Amino acid sequence: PQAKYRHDYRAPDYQITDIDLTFDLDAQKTVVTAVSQAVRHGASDAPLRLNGEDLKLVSVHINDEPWTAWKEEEGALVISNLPERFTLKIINEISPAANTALEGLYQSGDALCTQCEAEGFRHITYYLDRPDVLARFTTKIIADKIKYPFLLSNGNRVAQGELENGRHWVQWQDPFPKPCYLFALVAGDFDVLRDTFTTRSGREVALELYVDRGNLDRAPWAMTSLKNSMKWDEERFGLEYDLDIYMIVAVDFFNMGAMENKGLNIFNSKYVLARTDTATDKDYLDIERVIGHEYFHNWTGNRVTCRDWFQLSLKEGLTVFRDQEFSSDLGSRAVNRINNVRTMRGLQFAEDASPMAHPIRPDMVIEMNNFYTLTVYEKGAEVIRMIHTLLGEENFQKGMQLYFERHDGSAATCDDFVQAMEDASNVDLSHFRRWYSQSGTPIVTVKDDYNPETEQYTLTISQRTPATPDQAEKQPLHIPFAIELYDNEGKVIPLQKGGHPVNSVLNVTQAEQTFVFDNVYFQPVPALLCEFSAPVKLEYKWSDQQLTFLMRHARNDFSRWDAAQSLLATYIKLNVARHQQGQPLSLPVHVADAFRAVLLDEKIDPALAAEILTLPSVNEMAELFDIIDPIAIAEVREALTRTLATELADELLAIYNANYQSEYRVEHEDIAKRTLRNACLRFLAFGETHLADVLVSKQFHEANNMTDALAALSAAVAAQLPCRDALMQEYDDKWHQNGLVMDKWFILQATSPAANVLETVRGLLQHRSFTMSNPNRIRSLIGAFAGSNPAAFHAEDGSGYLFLVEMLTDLNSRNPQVASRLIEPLIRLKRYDAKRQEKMRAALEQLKGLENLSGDLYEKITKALA
Ligand SMILES: N[C@H](CC(=O)O)Cc1ccccc1
Ligand code: NA
Ligand code: NA
Ligand code: NA
Ligand code: NA
Ligand code: NA
Ligand code: NA
Ligand SMILES: [Zn+2]
Repeated sequence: PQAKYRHDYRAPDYQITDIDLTFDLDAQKTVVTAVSQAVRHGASDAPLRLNGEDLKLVSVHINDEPWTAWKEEEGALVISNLPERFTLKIINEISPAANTALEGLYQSGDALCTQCEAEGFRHITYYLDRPDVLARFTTKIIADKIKYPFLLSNGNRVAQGELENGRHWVQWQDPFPKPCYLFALVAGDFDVLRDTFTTRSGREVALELYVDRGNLDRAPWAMTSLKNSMKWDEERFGLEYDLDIYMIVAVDFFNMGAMENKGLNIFNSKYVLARTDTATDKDYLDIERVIGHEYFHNWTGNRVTCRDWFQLSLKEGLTVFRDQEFSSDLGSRAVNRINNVRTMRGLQFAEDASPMAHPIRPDMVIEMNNFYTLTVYEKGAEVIRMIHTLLGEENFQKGMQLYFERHDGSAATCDDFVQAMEDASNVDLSHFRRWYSQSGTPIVTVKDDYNPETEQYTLTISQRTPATPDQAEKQPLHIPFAIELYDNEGKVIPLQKGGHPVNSVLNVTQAEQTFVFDNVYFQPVPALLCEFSAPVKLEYKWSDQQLTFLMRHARNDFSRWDAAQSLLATYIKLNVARHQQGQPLSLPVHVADAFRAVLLDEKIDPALAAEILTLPSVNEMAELFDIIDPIAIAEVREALTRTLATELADELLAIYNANYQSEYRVEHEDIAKRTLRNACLRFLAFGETHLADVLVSKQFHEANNMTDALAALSAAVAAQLPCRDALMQEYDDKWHQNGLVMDKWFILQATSPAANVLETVRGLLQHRSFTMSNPNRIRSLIGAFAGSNPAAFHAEDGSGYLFLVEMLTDLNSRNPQVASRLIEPLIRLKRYDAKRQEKMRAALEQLKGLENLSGDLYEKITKALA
């Protein structure tokens, strides 16, 4: 399998302007007829090269003439000797029931549905499967009326009929030209939740949510979120929906979260279905985010699409930024920002230090489905947020307006977007563009000096990005570096120099530079990299007292959390080193005191308190170390939880009780209180055993919502409490028929600290609720073990690696996309000690030798073994 390169992009020799599709649908054999209107742009002697994968070609006609001047090659149908304008007709067969990979046209339970992004449409017919070819689609679907009473595609229904032998048909038309990755088809039997939204200018939109029969009770929150998303995009971005119907279909078998097909989004049911007894606060908020996300793509991805797949972040970074702004505006902006920062520092930084490191606009790709990444999405969004920081809201919106004005109805590039922002705002983004081309995490080092004689404070800021495996050459970036200076009373010191105010977003553009501020009347405590203003590691030699001072006084809640993170990082690193020497946890009294104060502060927002009281995950902890010791990190996390539970026991119980709520509401103030209460509960579970067991068992039994039940169950597992086995059985007995709810329980099994966790996980491959055919089940059991239980995964005997090899051996052939997601923990081997590296390398070498190794795994394995 061959790498493709961004610098090799060239405009297509042929365009397709209009395609008429007919599907004679059947699970075993579907017949596709595709009539395309084509136009030659290249030389008269260039052939038309159509992509196709696993298609049985039936016939090829050019203007209704059976064509002889063609050949099939690996992945292609190459058609020679064509006129300048012509009608291409292809008939071909495919087999939905054989499609275990879930790319193209496949079966999800009894429904048929599609996934075409990135290069899945070529699994349906021979086409110009590239996103710079936009065509007007009409889609006629013919099927068994009893099995498939609903036949859906993009746009509006234009024709319908009934046939003999119990078949019927529906034809759809979408007036907006689209790349084929935005094509969708759905056939099946559903319950349909129907609603309407009226746009600001008066366009009436029919909203239709299709769910499996029996699930209408779980649909209203997703419908509500859709209306919320539509309203927000109008208020914040000035964007309205552009069609007459908005269809969402919830399917149980899906490789990612959801997909923005124009007017017909297809969602993993995990990001649709919610009831208060089945879904947690986090599930509700994730539904909200993902509903929003797909909706936001209607403009940022559909009305303006991607020229080529190396431009993926053009739509993904921007749409993730939008979904974060949506969540943040409707909910707690501080909690959103906190959680997105946790993702960046703990999951994305790790990728940027891995063999799979890439810039947000990649230069080289073997399998494009490997580049739907934390980098492209989350780091992408941080890049867009840097633009927002540099420009301000008003100029940023002017940029958005110019981007759409120039590019509406076309496929564009990352560079076009940056250019729109620069031209609308008059801010120079030439240097800033380097964020698109350079991989790896920059390290920003800050040193300070206060001069009492001149009342001047000097910051000396330096930047470096370490080389990555993809790029030996690194240069300085344009780093927006936001600061605030605090006096001894906690008040903000105005930033100024030579009698003029200085913007608090410093432009850090050199390897090293100095910034000098005047009229600094007291030695400052700085808040540095405010609201994580660039996606960088900060190196500043904080005292513990500066950090606890910021925890009390900083004016943005984010900085209060972030200071607590920096305080904890010191003592996490201490205690991991101690663990490796056989010594127990050591923590200064004044550190415990700082967290006590958070618990007892009656003015602090409980949302903020809850996050300060949520310890960094084992993933975020790992990023503090050059060499990861996953057992020490897991044990230190536990010991720190135990020590805090003991030291703060009375305060924890008092806050736990004070935040009791009898009514359950999916409302932000209530969510915050409950997050704080359950954060207290987690510590209390690790206190004295009898009280822990009683508190946790009683919460599990008395809970009137899954947030509270699951928090108790999760605490019983984590603390290995006496009640654990009974509670886990109770949950299985009640919920085994419900896969989404059982996912939570598989995660708890997979992430258990028990010594026999791997044995239990293997045994669960036979559980009544588990199946290797379902990506959600795979991810919740196997993925969670490998990715979220690094202590067990990285068991010194190598057993975790062997288990993953066995699962990947099946998944490589069944569902390579899922396989490639699951291999990620093994490609991190160079972060581990020599003995672990050796075992992980041997595991990778076994996988490299697989017969029929997928391109998906090949890419990652060869980068890892290099
Ligand atoms: N654009 C889709 C998701 C999203 O970012 O909206 C990407 C996707 C790729 C592969 C399978 C499913 C979905
Ligand atoms: Na013709
Ligand atoms: Na076109
Ligand atoms: Na009708
Ligand atoms: Na808000
Ligand atoms: Na593929
Ligand atoms: Na099973
Ligand atoms: Zn997206």
